[PDB]
Amino acid sequence: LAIEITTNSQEAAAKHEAQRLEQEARGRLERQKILDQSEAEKARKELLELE
Amino acid sequence: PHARRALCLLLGPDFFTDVITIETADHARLQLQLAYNWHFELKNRNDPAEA
Repeated sequence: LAIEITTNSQEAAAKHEAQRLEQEARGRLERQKILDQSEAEKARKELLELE
Repeated sequence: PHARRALCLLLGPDFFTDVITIETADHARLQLQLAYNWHFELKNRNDPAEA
Protein backbone atom coordinates (compact mmCIF):
# COMPACT_ATOMS: atom_id res chain seq x y z
CA LEU A 1 0.00 0.00 0.00
CA ALA A 2 2.73 2.53 0.90
CA ILE A 3 4.32 1.96 -2.50
CA GLU A 4 1.06 1.91 -4.49
CA ILE A 5 0.34 5.37 -3.04
CA THR A 6 3.58 6.59 -4.63
CA THR A 7 2.68 5.05 -7.98
CA ASN A 8 -0.79 6.62 -7.85
CA SER A 9 0.63 10.03 -6.90
CA GLN A 10 3.18 10.11 -9.73
CA GLU A 11 0.72 8.79 -12.33
CA ALA A 12 -1.88 11.34 -11.23
CA ALA A 13 0.65 14.16 -11.58
CA ALA A 14 1.62 12.90 -15.04
CA LYS A 15 -2.06 12.65 -16.00
CA HIS A 16 -2.45 16.28 -14.92
CA GLU A 17 0.56 17.28 -17.04
CA ALA A 18 -0.91 15.33 -19.96
CA GLN A 19 -4.12 17.29 -19.43
CA ARG A 20 -1.92 20.41 -19.37
CA LEU A 21 -0.58 19.63 -22.82
CA GLU A 22 -4.07 18.69 -24.04
CA GLN A 23 -5.75 21.80 -22.65
CA GLU A 24 -3.08 24.25 -23.80
CA ALA A 25 -3.33 22.54 -27.19
CA ARG A 26 -7.11 22.95 -27.32
CA GLY A 27 -6.62 26.53 -26.14
CA ARG A 28 -4.59 27.77 -29.07
CA LEU A 29 -6.52 25.34 -31.27
CA GLU A 30 -9.47 27.63 -30.55
CA ARG A 31 -7.47 30.82 -31.20
CA GLN A 32 -6.10 29.56 -34.50
CA LYS A 33 -9.49 28.35 -35.70
CA ILE A 34 -10.38 31.92 -34.77
CA LEU A 35 -7.56 33.70 -36.62
CA ASP A 36 -8.03 31.70 -39.81
CA GLN A 37 -11.75 32.49 -39.73
CA SER A 38 -10.58 36.10 -39.34
CA GLU A 39 -8.75 35.99 -42.67
CA ALA A 40 -11.60 34.07 -44.31
CA GLU A 41 -14.11 36.76 -43.31
CA LYS A 42 -11.67 39.52 -44.27
CA ALA A 43 -11.92 38.32 -47.86
CA ARG A 44 -15.54 37.21 -47.62
CA LYS A 45 -15.84 40.99 -47.57
CA GLU A 46 -14.69 41.00 -51.21
CA LEU A 47 -16.87 37.95 -51.86
CA LEU A 48 -20.07 39.66 -50.91
CA GLU A 49 -19.10 43.09 -52.27
CA LEU A 50 -18.66 41.64 -55.74
CA GLU A 51 -21.38 38.99 -55.43
CA PRO B 1 33.99 -9.14 -5.72
CA HIS B 2 37.34 -10.85 -6.47
CA ALA B 3 37.73 -12.30 -9.98
CA ARG B 4 40.81 -10.78 -11.63
CA ARG B 5 44.29 -10.47 -10.15
CA ALA B 6 47.35 -8.90 -11.74
CA LEU B 7 50.75 -7.65 -10.63
CA CYS B 8 50.32 -4.25 -12.31
CA LEU B 9 47.99 -1.34 -11.52
CA LEU B 10 46.79 -0.07 -14.91
CA LEU B 11 47.03 3.73 -14.81
CA GLY B 12 46.25 4.38 -18.48
CA PRO B 13 42.78 5.39 -19.65
CA ASP B 14 40.43 2.40 -19.82
CA PHE B 15 36.81 1.40 -19.21
CA PHE B 16 34.65 -1.02 -17.23
CA THR B 17 31.99 -2.95 -19.19
CA ASP B 18 29.77 -2.97 -16.11
CA VAL B 19 25.99 -3.47 -16.11
CA ILE B 20 23.86 -2.09 -13.28
CA THR B 21 20.31 -2.96 -12.15
CA ILE B 22 18.68 0.41 -11.48
CA GLU B 23 15.08 1.38 -10.72
CA THR B 24 13.50 4.70 -11.67
CA ALA B 25 10.71 6.59 -9.90
CA ASP B 26 8.21 4.65 -12.03
CA HIS B 27 9.76 1.51 -10.46
CA ALA B 28 10.91 0.47 -13.95
CA ARG B 29 13.53 -2.19 -13.27
CA LEU B 30 16.04 -1.95 -16.10
CA GLN B 31 19.62 -3.15 -16.41
CA LEU B 32 22.04 -0.95 -18.30
CA GLN B 33 25.59 -1.49 -19.53
CA LEU B 34 28.10 1.14 -18.43
CA ALA B 35 31.63 2.07 -19.48
CA TYR B 36 33.20 4.36 -16.83
CA ASN B 37 35.79 6.08 -19.00
CA TRP B 38 38.50 6.41 -16.34
CA HIS B 39 42.18 7.24 -15.98
CA PHE B 40 44.55 7.65 -13.06
CA GLU B 41 45.88 11.13 -12.33
CA LEU B 42 49.29 11.94 -10.81
CA LYS B 43 50.56 15.51 -10.69
CA ASN B 44 53.99 14.51 -9.32
CA ARG B 45 55.00 11.09 -10.63
CA ASN B 46 57.95 10.66 -8.26
CA ASP B 47 56.60 11.41 -4.77
CA PRO B 48 56.41 8.18 -2.71
CA ALA B 49 53.30 9.25 -0.77
CA GLU B 50 51.17 10.16 -3.79
CA ALA B 51 52.52 7.24 -5.83
